[PDB]
Amino acid sequence: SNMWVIGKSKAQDAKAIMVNGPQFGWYAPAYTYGIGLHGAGYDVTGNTPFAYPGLVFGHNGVISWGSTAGFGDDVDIFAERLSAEKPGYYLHNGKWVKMLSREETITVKNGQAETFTVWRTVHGNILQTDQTTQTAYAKSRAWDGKEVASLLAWTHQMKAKNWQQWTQQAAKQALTINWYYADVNGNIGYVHTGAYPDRQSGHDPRLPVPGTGKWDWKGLLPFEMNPKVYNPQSGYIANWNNSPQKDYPASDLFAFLWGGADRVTEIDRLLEQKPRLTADQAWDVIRQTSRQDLNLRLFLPTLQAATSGLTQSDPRRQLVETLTRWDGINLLNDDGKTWQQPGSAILNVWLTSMLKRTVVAAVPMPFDKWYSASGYETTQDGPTGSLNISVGAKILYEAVQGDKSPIPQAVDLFAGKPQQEVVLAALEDTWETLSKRYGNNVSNWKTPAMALTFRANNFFGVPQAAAEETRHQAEYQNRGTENDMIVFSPTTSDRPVLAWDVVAPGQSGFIAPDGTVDKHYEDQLKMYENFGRKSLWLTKQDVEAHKESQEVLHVQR
Amino acid sequence: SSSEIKIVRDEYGMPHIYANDTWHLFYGYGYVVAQDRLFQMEMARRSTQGTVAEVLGKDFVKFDKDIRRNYWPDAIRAQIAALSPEDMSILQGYADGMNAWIDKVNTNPETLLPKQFNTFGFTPKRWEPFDVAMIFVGTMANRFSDSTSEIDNLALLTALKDKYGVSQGMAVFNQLKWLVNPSAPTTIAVQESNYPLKFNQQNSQT
Ligand SMILES: O=C(O)Cc1ccc([N+](=O)[O-])cc1
Ligand SMILES: [Ca+2]
Repeated sequence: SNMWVIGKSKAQDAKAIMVNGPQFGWYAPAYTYGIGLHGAGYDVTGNTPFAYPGLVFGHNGVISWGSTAGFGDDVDIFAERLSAEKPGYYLHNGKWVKMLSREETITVKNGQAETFTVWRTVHGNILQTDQTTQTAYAKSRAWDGKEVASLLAWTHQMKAKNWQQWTQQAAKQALTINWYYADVNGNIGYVHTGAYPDRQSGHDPRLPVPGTGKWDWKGLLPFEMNPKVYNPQSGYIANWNNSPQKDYPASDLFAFLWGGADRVTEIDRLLEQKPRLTADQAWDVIRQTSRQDLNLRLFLPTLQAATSGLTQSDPRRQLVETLTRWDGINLLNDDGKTWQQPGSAILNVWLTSMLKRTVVAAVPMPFDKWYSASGYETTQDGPTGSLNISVGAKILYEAVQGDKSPIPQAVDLFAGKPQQEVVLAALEDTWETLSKRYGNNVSNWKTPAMALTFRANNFFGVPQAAAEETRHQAEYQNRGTENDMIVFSPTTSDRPVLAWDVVAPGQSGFIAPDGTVDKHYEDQLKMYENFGRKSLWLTKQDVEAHKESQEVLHVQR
Repeated sequence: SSSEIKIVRDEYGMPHIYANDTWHLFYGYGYVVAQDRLFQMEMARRSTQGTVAEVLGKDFVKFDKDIRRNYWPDAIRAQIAALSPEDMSILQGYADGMNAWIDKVNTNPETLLPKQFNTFGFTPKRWEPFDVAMIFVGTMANRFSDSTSEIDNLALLTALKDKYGVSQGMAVFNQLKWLVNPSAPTTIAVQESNYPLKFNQQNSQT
């Protein structure tokens, strides 16, 4: 999910511009739901996932807000000590405490029902147990007990009119989420929200801790510790799920790292390129980042140094020269199915080979399979989410930086060989694989583009639409599930705010019993593909001016 | 009027709600959602509570067990019971609004029932506040704020310890899964602030 917020000192023809591209995958009907709420203290417009009571993306005419996933570490596992005799108990602070437990029956259509039990300790629900060691693992979330309050903080924040009121509600949102702020006066802000544990000294948050008492969290850290900035010296706030701040630790997931190679640099380069940006230029960053290969920037210097002493007829070098002419923007050919330049296919095959020769080789099976993906893996339907730089590739980037990397190289991933020898061997593998399929003339290589599927199954793998409701888009775009832009104090209008969004396939998912599809079932689908957008209305006059229908209800509680 | 809810739709079908108190406002919201996205909302509701196998069968039993093992429903109900009347109105209004449209749908199915209910063979039921809260808990807290791989990290660490020995296995672990990397690009520049805490990276808890 990415976000760029541009303040007073970087905005051209406006005081503040917010562009948000939450990335949840692509679905039919649409992941988010458009909604305007006018009354009881509320005056808002925007769209929100699953029609939440609170709007994750929108504005109320004075301030605007948006989110990206935080990925802080707010979950630790507690190894509980069980007893072979006295089962259902666990040792905690010198006594044998009884577990909470509940029985559940799963009714099954055309099957027999199944019942099982769920167990919970003071640290949380039990994930798994090891009868052999008499250990049970409890997953403990820092936000446990604050789920409903987080839903409400996302609702009440829609009434804030300034930074002070807005941060009051940010302090109640307990999930690890980045929150962003913009206002009519051009102020901008960011808060890495959520509840983080106050851990005992010596607790390494990447691994389990004994649940017997001594490792218990002390409480939760205060909101003053949450990374946050207001009106940054730079003039802008950019995020693509990268680190909030210097020295902030990331989720404990083995596949997730915040390192020197990070995709947010792609957004930074575009925002630093121009002294000021207009709304049209802020929106255009969605189209460039959507199409940008993320590995070229990282490994092009390494490839260039390695092939520098090679002759012009050496195919390894020809591969590097094709990459050197490329800006890394992928564009479809006229056929709607192949890319115009073979760069991504080259990097893919190179990187797979380099990982297999370095990171993969230093890790015992079966953990070596966690570090072999190049980050280009997809299927015929295309990626299910955003494209990123793979873990293996972030680890290999640190290794190719040498003593310029802050990470001690405990094992030499190049195993005694000079880097360039390993780079050239991988490049020979690449040439062998690709030339065999496409031939020797690199200029006529037509390599397969990634496509984009709006799935009929939601993100759990459950049907939310019939299989025929699936929609196909020829160009994969590394961009939000929806995009929304808010422009505050436009010099080009008399309106104090202007906002747009795009919720594809459409606002409605309704299909009548006779098979007649609603009028707003797919009217946003082509707009999405061409980077278009529709206006969001907020004032009464604008709503009335664009009304297509009206319904009045009279109800009393 | 205090009893009036006015719903205006724009040229893209987007609903705007005009109402005078909280309960009427969220009732309107609920009502248009039930008009636009009823089947999607009903499958989300089953997805987040683990009741998919009741309408879709045996392929979803492990899914439903996994969903139910990952939360504690009484803890959610207790949080709902402690809300003040104003906050409770948001959730209760929303479910009431959905219910009003589901009542008309279950009364007039020949023209109002979403086709997919006929296709999958079942009909919509009524919502309560608990169901509204569970849409957000399931697809946002329970799924997007719940990541850990601590157990698998420990299995990797143990395997590196066997390969490279005890002190060396730990330093390779720190090479593959560092705690922090000072060169990571950050949304907040170092001139503004840095995070004050420092953590153990030795697995000192064993
Ligand atoms: O980016 C992700 O991987 C998941 C995600 C996307 C957006 C978001 N949000 O609060 O907008 C939260 C989680
Ligand atoms: Ca942890």
